[PDB]
Amino acid sequence: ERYENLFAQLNDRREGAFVPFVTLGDPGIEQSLKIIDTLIDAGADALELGVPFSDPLADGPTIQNANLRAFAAGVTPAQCFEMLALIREKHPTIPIGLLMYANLVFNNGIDAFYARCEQVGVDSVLVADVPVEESAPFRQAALRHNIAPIFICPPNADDDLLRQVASYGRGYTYLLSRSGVTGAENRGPLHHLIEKLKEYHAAPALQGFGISSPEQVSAAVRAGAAGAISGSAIVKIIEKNLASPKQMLAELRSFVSAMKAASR
Amino acid sequence: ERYENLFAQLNDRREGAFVPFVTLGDPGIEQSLKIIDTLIDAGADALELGVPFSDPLADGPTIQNANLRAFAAGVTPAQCFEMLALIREKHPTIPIGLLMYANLVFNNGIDAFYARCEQVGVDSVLVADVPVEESAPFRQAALRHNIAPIFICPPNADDDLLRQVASYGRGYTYLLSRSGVTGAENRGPLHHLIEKLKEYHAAPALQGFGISSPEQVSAAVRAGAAGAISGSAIVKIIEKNLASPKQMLAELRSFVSAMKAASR
Amino acid sequence: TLLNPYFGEFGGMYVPQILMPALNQLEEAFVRAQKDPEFQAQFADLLKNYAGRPTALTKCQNITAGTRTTLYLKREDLLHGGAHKTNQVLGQALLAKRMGKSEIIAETGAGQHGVASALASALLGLKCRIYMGAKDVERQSPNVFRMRLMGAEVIPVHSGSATLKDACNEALRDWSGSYETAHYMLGTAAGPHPYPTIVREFQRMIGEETKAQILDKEGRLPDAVIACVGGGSNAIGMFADFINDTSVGLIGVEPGGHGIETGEHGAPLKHGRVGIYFGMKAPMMQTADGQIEESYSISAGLDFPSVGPQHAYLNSIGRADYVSITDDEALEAFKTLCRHEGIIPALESSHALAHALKMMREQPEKEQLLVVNLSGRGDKDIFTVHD
Amino acid sequence: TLLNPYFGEFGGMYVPQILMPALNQLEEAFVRAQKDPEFQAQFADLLKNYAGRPTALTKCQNITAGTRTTLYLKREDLLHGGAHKTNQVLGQALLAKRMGKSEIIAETGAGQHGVASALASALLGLKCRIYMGAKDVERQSPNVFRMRLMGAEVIPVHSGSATLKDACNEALRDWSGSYETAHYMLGTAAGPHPYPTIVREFQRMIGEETKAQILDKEGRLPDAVIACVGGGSNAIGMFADFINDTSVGLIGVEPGGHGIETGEHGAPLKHGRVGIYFGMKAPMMQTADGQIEESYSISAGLDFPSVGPQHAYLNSIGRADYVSITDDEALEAFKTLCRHEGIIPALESSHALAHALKMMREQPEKEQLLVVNLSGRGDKDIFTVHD
Ligand SMILES: O=P(O)(O)/C=C/CCSc1ccccc1O
Ligand SMILES: O=P(O)(O)/C=C/CCSc1ccccc1O
Ligand SMILES: *Cc1c(COP(=O)(O)O)cnc(C)c1O
Ligand SMILES: *Cc1c(COP(=O)(O)O)cnc(C)c1O
Ligand code: NA
Ligand code: NA
Repeated sequence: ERYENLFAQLNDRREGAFVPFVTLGDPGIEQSLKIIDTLIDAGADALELGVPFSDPLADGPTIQNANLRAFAAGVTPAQCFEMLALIREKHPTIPIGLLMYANLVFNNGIDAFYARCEQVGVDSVLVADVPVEESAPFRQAALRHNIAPIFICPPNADDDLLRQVASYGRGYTYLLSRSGVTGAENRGPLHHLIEKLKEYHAAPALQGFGISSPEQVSAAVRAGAAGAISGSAIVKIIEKNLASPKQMLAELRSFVSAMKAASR
Repeated sequence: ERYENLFAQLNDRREGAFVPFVTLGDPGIEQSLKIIDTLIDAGADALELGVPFSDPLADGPTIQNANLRAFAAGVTPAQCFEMLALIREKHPTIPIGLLMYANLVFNNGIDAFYARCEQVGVDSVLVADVPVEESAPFRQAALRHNIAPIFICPPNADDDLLRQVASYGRGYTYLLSRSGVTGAENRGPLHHLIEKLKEYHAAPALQGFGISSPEQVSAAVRAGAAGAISGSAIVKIIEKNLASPKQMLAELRSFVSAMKAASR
Repeated sequence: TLLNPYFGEFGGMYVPQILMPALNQLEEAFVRAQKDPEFQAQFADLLKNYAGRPTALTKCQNITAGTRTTLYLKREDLLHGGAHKTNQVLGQALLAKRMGKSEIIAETGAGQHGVASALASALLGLKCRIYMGAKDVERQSPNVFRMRLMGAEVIPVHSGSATLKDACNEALRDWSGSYETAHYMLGTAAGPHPYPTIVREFQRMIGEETKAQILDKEGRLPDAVIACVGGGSNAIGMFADFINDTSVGLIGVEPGGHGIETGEHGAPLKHGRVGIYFGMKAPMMQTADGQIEESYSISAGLDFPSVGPQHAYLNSIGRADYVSITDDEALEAFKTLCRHEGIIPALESSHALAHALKMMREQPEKEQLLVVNLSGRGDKDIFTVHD
Repeated sequence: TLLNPYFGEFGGMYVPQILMPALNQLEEAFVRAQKDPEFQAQFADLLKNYAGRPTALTKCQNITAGTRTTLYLKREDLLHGGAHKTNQVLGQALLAKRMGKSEIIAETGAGQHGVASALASALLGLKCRIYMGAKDVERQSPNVFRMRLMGAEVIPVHSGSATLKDACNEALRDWSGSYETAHYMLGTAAGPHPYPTIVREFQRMIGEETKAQILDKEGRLPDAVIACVGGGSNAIGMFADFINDTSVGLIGVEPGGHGIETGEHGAPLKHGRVGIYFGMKAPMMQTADGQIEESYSISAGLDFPSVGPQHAYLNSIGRADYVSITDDEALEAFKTLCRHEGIIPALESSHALAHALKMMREQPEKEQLLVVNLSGRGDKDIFTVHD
């Protein structure tokens, strides 16, 4: 119950969660493991980790290039799970969530995918291209292996959607702050959804999409959200420093520390 | 009555006519005047002279190139009539027939064309692309200016055609020895047409198309034809010797003399 | 002959004596075929199930916006082969067959008549021989390969200016000694009789279909019908059925090239001089010496050095009006139809559309029911306009 | 949803949550339009007078000589635009309009779907945005200029393999934030529901017309109907009306490229693996890791990395049979139709013809009434076959 304890701990501290995102193996297996440890060391409360996919159709240019860079290093899904096993052996308590595209979980059988997640220590799985209308098999397999099935609550969500997300989801509710794809390029009033999700005893909301400044995470928390996820702002730093790994890490720490502080 | 006297003279000699053909101005005005005098000096009984035309559609490759060579020297119709005026001032008795395409006679008015022919001394005019069915204006204008309107008697000629050709034509009846266009390339039994034309009091037949060897002119005469016209065999000699004008003339004489002898 | 070789002062049968029997044979087989229900039903079958007949009549709404003009387009661009030329060849191929002939000879410039002749001959088991001026063979590679791919023999003509004029010559030369087993499939409503009459009668569908179609869609005949005139086929095919309807105006559009004033055009009927060539007495691109000249236009298909005799005749009596349209004018009409109607028109047809656009734009408050014959498709011209 | 998103095990609605309302909206506007006589009459009008409907059914006599096979061809090559794709887009454009939408987004590979989307949008006053993998933009210059000439915005996609796969991605990315004012005009009978159902219903004319047509011409339904399958649109459009006629065999032909055995093909339904991508659960060109792969074929248009869900379903129950045809096999069918019938077929369609030729050639004494869907024109492929 990694997310459960994390949120209870953060609540007692009257604090929000800061959850950075990166593509596993970007720009290399080793630099990525190093990037991930720096992320945690600078104050990350949890992690959202994507495994490289050929067609990331819910991602903008930054994350697209994150998958391309990973692909260029030859990072395969098998390698990702090996990386995840090690990250867990290194960090016992931090919630580990995976950003997944559908073919990758269905490829070797949906059930076998969630069993691998368990074996490795993954805490949750968000399948980016499976709406709640199609979640049944994924949801069921996740629960069967003690994996929290993450659902996306969009800004155009109706009440039936809110009620579905709140009953099926575990770990955290992914609250979109915008329409469109991932990108720190376009900046995202979510109070109503936040209150309604609370009413239905949904999983603590985590705002995602567009979150690039500490100001943004303080506002998410102020609006009632349990925390915020930031990906492109994070990955942009990796892109910015491909020729200087040491500066990458140094810059990664600076942003994450400034971002974590904004939730306190 | 140039053709009239020529044929009466040749009949008394129990001889056939040899009529060479060339394009005026091929390969140049001066060489052409020289070629024409050599033609006559070697024994030509008459001449068939074509004025350069852009689209000689009744002529094969040899004569086509004859028109191209003339065109390259800038030989215009006006220049041709000037050449013809001089050829006549040089030779008083030889029959001069023109090979013509329709646009060239109609261009400045059909009537004005036949008046120019008279003024210059032309004896006849064969308009290559005007059948008897369309000859009326040309026929009428020719007669009006004492020019013999030449008609083509084809091998597929029916009796009505034979009867038309014999009543309208003057000077000589152009007897085709073949289907197709002009060319010494394809060699051409005309006895029936020859006898029928004789019966209708047609103009003395002159066999044309394919005539390239002395053997051919002796046979035309033997079949009852009054003579033979040869063009491509003649023009081929000009083509063969463009780099040696003196040899051209020398060769022109040799062939014409050998050809004329075959009619005697 | 059975029919009149002339239309007033124009037409005739100016071919060497050797070919007269071939024209008389052709004429007689045409008259017989025309009265033969079996032929008619066979031609109608090929036209419908193989070519795509009947073609649509498309109301261009967007294009005429802001004006009191209604414009329809005869969709000849949707025929098999992409041009109206397909109607003509099918009938002539059946004619060749009726005659016991199994060989076809064809002249072509832009390669559209050659492609058409080639597909018709392939379909009906005829041996096809096609002549093309060398300069056009070098210029029209895709059409040459299409032709060759459809079984046709392509033969480059290097004589003269190595273009249409010269290809036509070669075909008649060939025919002068092969007429006994081969038929000459002339490409337009010009040349010696019976050809202008035959091509017309075999292109009549166009205007015949436009009548019933507009009568159904508007319950009225058009105020005018417009068509480009390279040789005259697509235009007379449209005009034909409307000739006796005196209220319908007939508009032939000749290519203006860079401008009449520059001498770089293809408008003989209006800016040429009457002459005798290609078995015909008609207006012509000619020099002052009566040497045959070339026709210029941004569109290769509108480069026939003369025009049909009937057009020169309809113009003479005032039945039809002939105007011209420049390269730029055709470019603009072409551009506009693509953008507002989603139809890429042949640059040939574009000249016709360009005039309709002029009529509209110039008198926008005038109520006008116009039909433009879109004789062909413009996929051909994408590169040319692009450069 | 109002309709079943699946065909057995295949189909579904695998798009991010943000796009679900757009698919529900689309589905409902489709069901309403389908029951709307005003829509039906409007779609029918565009189809008839603007596109050329109905298309001919051509009996290919020469080609089947020496055998007991009768072969007809659905002349979709004579539709406006040169391909069956034109039917689909017109209806979807009217759908976008019914929805209050005035913006169109379109994915394209060989450029045929883009040209089609572009002409439909020009005609109906919609703003068209088209995505094309950069490698296809460099490869498909004539289609890009055509598209641009018809007012469409062409946008090169450099992500991934810079081809169809990636263009499709970009379109859904765009749509995820523009759905409120723009409609996604998907190019085939695949993708997320309601698309496979909509494209089919909007491609039904083909088989519906083939029925009445063959019933008139032969007084019998065909023994089998054959069609190429790149994405599945032209094939299902043919198949659709014959599905309940159990005596008629349905034959889908997938591209074999250099040979299945070489792995260089585009035959996922038969030699691929079921996966979830592009808002769909269906057979796919995939790696052993489930990374999406490319589809290969001499014909650019048959390179959609997957296949339609209904086809994967018709195959599953045995209703329809799917075979494949190599590059050389398609080259030969292409060559043969040109030479014997005078019709240049798209290299896409040629795969379908190639299978009909096989059926014939292999069992020449077997009595067979065959109909091949000639989904498109081959003028496009003249250069490719030439090299
Ligand atoms: O780059 P951002 O800060 O706009 C968003 C990052 C979240 C990455 S997780 C995620 C969530 C939904 C669909 C695709 C994804 O990759
Ligand atoms: O080259 P030939 O000997 O076969 C024939 C020559 C005669 C030239 S006169 C002539 C006669 C009829 C049509 C065109 C002509 O040029
Ligand atoms: C062949 C061609 C022409 C020239 O036409 P005529 O009708 O013979 O004047 C005109 N338009 C198109 C599309 C052509 O292909
Ligand atoms: C567009 C295209 C295809 C691919 O087709 P689907 O029907 O969507 O499989 C096939 N044929 C032609 C001619 C095409 O242009
Ligand atoms: Na002309
Ligand atoms: Na496919």
